[PDB]
Amino acid sequence: DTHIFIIMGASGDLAKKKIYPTIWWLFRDGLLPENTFIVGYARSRLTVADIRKQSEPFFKATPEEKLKLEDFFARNSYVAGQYDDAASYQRLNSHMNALHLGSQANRLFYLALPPTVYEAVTKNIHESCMSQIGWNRIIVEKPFGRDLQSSDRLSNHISSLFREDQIYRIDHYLGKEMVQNLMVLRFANRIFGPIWNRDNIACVILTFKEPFGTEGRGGYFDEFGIIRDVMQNHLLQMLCLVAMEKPCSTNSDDVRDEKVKVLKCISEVQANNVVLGQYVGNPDGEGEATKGYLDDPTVPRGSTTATFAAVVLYVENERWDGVPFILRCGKALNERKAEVRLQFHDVAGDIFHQQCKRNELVIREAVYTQMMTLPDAYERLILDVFCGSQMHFVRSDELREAWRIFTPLLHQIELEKPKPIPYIYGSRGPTEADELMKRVGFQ
Amino acid sequence: QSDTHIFIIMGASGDLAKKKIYPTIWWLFRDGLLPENTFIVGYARSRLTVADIRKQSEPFFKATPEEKLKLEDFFARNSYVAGQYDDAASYQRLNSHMNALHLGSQANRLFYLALPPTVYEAVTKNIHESCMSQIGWNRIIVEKPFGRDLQSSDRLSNHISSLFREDQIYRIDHYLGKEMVQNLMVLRFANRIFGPIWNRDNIACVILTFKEPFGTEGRGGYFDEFGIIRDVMQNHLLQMLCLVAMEKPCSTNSDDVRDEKVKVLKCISEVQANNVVLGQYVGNPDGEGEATKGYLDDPTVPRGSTTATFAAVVLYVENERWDGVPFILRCGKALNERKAEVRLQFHDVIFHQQCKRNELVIRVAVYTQMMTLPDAYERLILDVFCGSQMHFVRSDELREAWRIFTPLLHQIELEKPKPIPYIYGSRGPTEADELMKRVGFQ
Ligand SMILES: NC(=O)c1ccc[n+]([C@@H]2O[C@H](COP(=O)([O-])OP(=O)(O)OC[C@H]3O[C@@H](n4cnc5c(N)ncnc54)[C@H](OP(=O)(O)O)[C@@H]3O)[C@@H](O)[C@H]2O)c1
Ligand SMILES: NC(=O)c1ccc[n+]([C@@H]2O[C@H](COP(=O)([O-])OP(=O)(O)OC[C@H]3O[C@@H](n4cnc5c(N)ncnc54)[C@H](OP(=O)(O)O)[C@@H]3O)[C@@H](O)[C@H]2O)c1
Repeated sequence: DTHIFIIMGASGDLAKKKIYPTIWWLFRDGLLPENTFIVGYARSRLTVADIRKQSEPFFKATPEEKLKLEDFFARNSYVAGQYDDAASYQRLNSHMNALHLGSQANRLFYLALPPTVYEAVTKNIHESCMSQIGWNRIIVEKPFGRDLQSSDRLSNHISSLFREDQIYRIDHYLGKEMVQNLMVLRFANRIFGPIWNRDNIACVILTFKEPFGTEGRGGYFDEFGIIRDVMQNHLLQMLCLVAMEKPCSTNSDDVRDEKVKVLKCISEVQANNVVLGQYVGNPDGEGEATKGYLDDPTVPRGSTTATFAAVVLYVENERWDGVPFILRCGKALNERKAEVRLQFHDVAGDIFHQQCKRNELVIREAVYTQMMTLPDAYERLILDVFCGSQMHFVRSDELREAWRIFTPLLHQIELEKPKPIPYIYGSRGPTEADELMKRVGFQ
Repeated sequence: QSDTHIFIIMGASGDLAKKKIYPTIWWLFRDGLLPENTFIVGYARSRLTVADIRKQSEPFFKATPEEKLKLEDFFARNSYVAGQYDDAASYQRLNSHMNALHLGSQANRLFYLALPPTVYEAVTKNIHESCMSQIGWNRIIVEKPFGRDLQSSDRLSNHISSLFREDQIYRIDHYLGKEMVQNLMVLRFANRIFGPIWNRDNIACVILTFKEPFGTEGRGGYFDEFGIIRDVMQNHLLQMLCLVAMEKPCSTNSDDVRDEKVKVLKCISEVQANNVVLGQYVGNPDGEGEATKGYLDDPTVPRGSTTATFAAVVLYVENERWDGVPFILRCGKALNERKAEVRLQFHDVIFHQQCKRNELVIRVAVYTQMMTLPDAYERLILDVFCGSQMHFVRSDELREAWRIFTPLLHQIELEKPKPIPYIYGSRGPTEADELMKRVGFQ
């Protein structure tokens, strides 16, 4: 029953503005397990007072909650420590053992540090802090490398120290309906699976659009680009949920095993199935929509970093083969959308004596077929690791195959630095995206 | 082989010929959808002339002055022969009158049986024995009723199918509106697209609805002899089920798809009296129009009538693909709207929170939803010219159809139960929505 929630880097913005508040909300709605201590670790010489002061801004505290807020802060504590230094972890372990049932408690470690220090911490948590009786679960944060080779080093490290069932790689930086995406597509597989195949579907597009640009933090993004930001992780996860086979059960590792069989059968995307974009500002429109990506302090000058990407993948296997899977995601477009389109073959020529137009299944609140021509993301991902559900967290093999697919392309965008086709903030994207789609059988 | 066509309206004197058949061939001539060389010969006991038939029909033709040139050209090709229905002499005259037309000899002949099915036996016998072209094809259109039950249907069926081949027999049904072939075409399309889904592994409950917003519209006396189950369920709604529940056909031929339809029927068991709710519409005081007037306030409806004007019924397809999957048929006159829709509800179960049953809804693009030029008659007439039997009930399709509803129908005649009062423009009786919940229709 008893749980300890340890935030490493409890001083930083992620802990301050996101982690502390989102476990506040979770405890404030009786969603946390009854007996749950929150514990902060960092270098800074802080107390429970310092950490209410800096972090209650983002809590959205009211007059009626004044009693609960104090019951939450009764169960918090802090511990000074270098991330480099063993005795620091030794002090932390003993702190937790002293707490009520602290010797028997399950332990949930949130790594809210940069991945440069990840090696040191995994090795020290592993050496000194693991429960002898409870479960031990590490929440590791993006980025999980920037390429196959770098992701393979950081990962092979964590996975020599931690079983796969103690590793939770979290992704939440693409909005609060981001888990919802993964649940309806998984549901739409259970309903429509028998129809989702090459004998019924001529084309699939997975669209993920953000209407807003990189709004000042383009200094963190210019290191990564859109393929690493959205495509390699989220779109690919939603591709898998569409192309996978009804799983052997409803257990995390049976569906994860099925998302990987897809990924294994996707070969390395080459550059002439790729259309990259970059958002140049809008003269003709109000708000931050006047600011091109380039025109931002944090973005280096003449940086040829992709803001938009359209890609053609193929899932070379008996179920799908020659069925083009189109991935289309971008910043600073005309709307906020996550849609999958499954365009059928022209199957009604005889019935209606005329040439009838093409049919198509669309998912975005039951969704539809046409004819062309409270728990919110972060909240739900926290509970999932308290509940031991790894459904929505990427696996080791899953993550390697992900990078295997895009890594040759990405190294070519570093070496040869091509120029992203510019496109107006608010527009649908480069029009060479629409052409690529037509040439591969989109309507 | 040839380009010429004779259209023989047996009972051209009659009310169907006047208000529907002449108009609907007129409109087809008006739009050049008929063959270039089409003669139109009417036959009945009445001593009439083309001008007599012109005068009674032309009110229904809704003719404009632009069409007068086209319309003389039409009534030109019109002839009329008087004659009795079991008098061999008479039929001789008709054969001769056709033979005395340009290429009658080797023209295709199309016989519209616009008579009550009491003269069918003699009219069919005599057409076979006398009036059939010997180079051209010979096709018969038979009108409803296709008898009133299995035994009455089988007798007429057997007779006709001892004289004519199944490929000469066209059983036309066209009294349930204009988007009525449409209805059938789109449930076939969706079958093509959603077939692999449509089965007991994936689907909890199937429901096919046929609502009309109006009553018997003064012609209650005709309806009262038949009931809602003979008028809608045993014909058009049972075809909509066949089209949903049937196997990937072995080809895109009439006879192949109709084979697959019959396979579903063969496996449908006799509908049981305690899986049936019957309605009859009483008037709407607060309403206005015909909506003021109930079934029994039709002056042609005999007093004390219990004829069902609405019915819910529950069938099962007992085979592999379906089983413990109730098919619910719900139809009626004088209802809240005009609807022909199929609902397929899936099984209930990712969202760690009871998330409510989903269901696929084909209304006549349509959708999944989380719950809680030509018209029918023109098309069907063309279909017999152009030779397609796709949208016409095959003899054995029809035998099964009667087999399913015949025990219940006879139960209804014997026990004479009191159908439930439902207000004109109502949804139908509540006891219908109860039946559905007990078999799990959400
Ligand atoms: N889209 C994204 O993927 C995205 C967006 C937001 C955040 N993040 C993730 O957030 C994580 C943490 O960021 P944050 O917002 O919490 O702030 P941060 O300032 O990057 O790091 C948080 C804390 O870590 C410690 N720290 C920082 N740099 C360090 C270094 N070089 N060596 C040792 N300790 C160091 C500091 O705590 P003390 O000095 O007090 O010990 C600092 O307050 C990163 O891993 C990043 O990947 C990424
Ligand atoms: N909703 C429906 O299902 C529906 C509705 C309309 C029609 N129908 C069907 O359409 C067919 C014809 O309908 P209708 O309204 O045109 O019928 P009808 O007017 O009663 O019969 C048409 C012609 O048949 C002849 N006739 C009538 N009763 C006869 C009898 N007992 N014996 C011999 N000849 C007789 C008369 O011509 P002569 O005296 O000049 O020979 C009459 O002009 C029927 O089979 C009917 O069931 C179906």
